[PDB]
This record gives sequence, C-alpha cells and structure tokens, in this order.
Amino acid sequence: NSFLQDVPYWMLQNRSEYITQGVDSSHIVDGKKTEEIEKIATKRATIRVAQNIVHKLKEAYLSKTNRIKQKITNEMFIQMTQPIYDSLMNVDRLGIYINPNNEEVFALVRARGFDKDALSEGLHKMSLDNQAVSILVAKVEEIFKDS
Amino acid sequence: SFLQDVPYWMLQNRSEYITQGVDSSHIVDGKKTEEIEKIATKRATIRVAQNIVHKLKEAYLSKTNRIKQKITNEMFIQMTQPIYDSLMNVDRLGIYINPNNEEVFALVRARGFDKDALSEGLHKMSLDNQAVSILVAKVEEIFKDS
Ligand code: NI
Repeated sequence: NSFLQDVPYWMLQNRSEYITQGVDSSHIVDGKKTEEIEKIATKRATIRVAQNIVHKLKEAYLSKTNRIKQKITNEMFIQMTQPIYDSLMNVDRLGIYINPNNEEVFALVRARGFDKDALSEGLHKMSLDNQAVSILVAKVEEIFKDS
Repeated sequence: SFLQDVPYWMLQNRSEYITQGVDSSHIVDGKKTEEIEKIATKRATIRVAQNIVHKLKEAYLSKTNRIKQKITNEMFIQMTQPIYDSLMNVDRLGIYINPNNEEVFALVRARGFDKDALSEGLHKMSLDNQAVSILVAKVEEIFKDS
C-alpha cells in the first residue's frame, strides 16, 4: 500500500476555511509539458475559489435570514461559478505539488480580491434580478473582507 | 515542514466519497492516545454526516426538488446529528499523525444507515412526512451509489 513523501501542508485534509484559497489539480496530457499542466492546474484551483464562494452563497440563501427574494436553484448557483471566477482579481499561485504515482499536478492559489462591478454584470446576465444581485455581491464582498 | 509517509486518504481531493470522512483531534498532555483516536474517529464520522447533509441541501435547492416544506440552512445543520446517529457499520480505516500540528487524523467509512432511526430523528425535528420520506430516499440513494 501507498504513502506519499515530501507532501506540503496545503495538500492535506484540514479543518480550516480559507475561502479565497483554492487547491485543485490537472491530470497530465500526452504532448503537453509539465509547465503547461501547471498552468491548467492553476486555473482549475482558481475556479475552485469561485466554487468555494458559491458554496457559501448557497448556505446564506438557505439561511432563515436570507433576504434574496428570487428563487435560486442549485443549477443557478452552479451557473454563478463562471461570473464569480471571471471577477476574481490578483490571484497568486502559491504552490505546486505533483503526485509521483499518477503525475497529477496540484496547485495552491489565493485570490486577493474581486471586481464587484464585473460580478454584478455577470450575475445580471444570468437572469438574477437587481435585489438578488445586490445581496450576492455584498456577500462576496464580506467573504473577501473576512479573509 | 514537508510531511512524510502520508497515506493517500490524507490528501485534499476526496469530496466524491460521500460516505467517507476524515477529521482530527489534537494531541494533549494528560489524554491517552485512545481518547484522542476516539475523538478523531467521532469527528470523522460527523464529517460523513455533514457530507450527506450537503447532498441533501443541493437536492433541495435543485429545480427538481419535490420537498414542499421550507427547510432552512439551520434545519439542515440540525439534521447532522440524526444522520450521524443513524449511521451503521462505520469502519475506522486509518489513522495518521501530523507531527507539525500534533493532530491525529482518522479515516472512517459508513457502510450504511438505519432508515427507520433516521426517519424518527427527522420527525422529531419537525420535518413533515413528505420531507422525511424524500430525505430518507435520498440518503438511501447515496448509500446505493457508494
Ligand atoms: Ni440586461
């Protein structure tokens, strides 16, 4: 059975919510150099930051003190991922770890901010009304603040 | 700083295994290794219950949702204990000590659940027949898929 060596701390399971940090990976692709796979992994980890944000937005929407009036489905939450991702700013690649067994490339990233006006417009463009958008964007703003 | 002899199950990427859970307890002077493992194992088991709650929340928010009752995030959080209590045949599959943080991690897998116990627990927290029956069905589907 299988154990891994030289594993950085951020690769490990842990209880700790760095909502604006993302860890994710890319598998290898024949004909793509490892550096290319690191780029893909870094983008995937950045999408993961957006996924982390959407998760917090669903919980807020489900809360007894939700103020969003529009009905927002799970599928709509999933759709929010792209506009949130598109709005992320100043995202730093903090680390790379490669699993030598399958050569899967993991990236650690941190998004230092987001563009509230870009996020607003993206959310409008997926048919969320202005009351819903205002609350959603304010929530994302709190997440960056609290981070 | 780097960690050595890290088992696969300790990596960050295990969301797909809804019925598996990992969590830890801190090594403290005055506690026996066995009390510490027991706490980590309990916590790992609570993580399985939380994994299940998250799937229920997603199913409830889906456009396909047929549960008519209003269920709040706080109510979903409240479902964690009845789900935990209903878990059956929860096997401890590993222990890992992190020497950097002095944390003992446990890996568990729940092989199943008691749908009657879960029902009774959900009924006690004021979920209606329709909600309980559907939530229970969804948990059954999670275990079937596992
Ligand atoms: Ni418009």
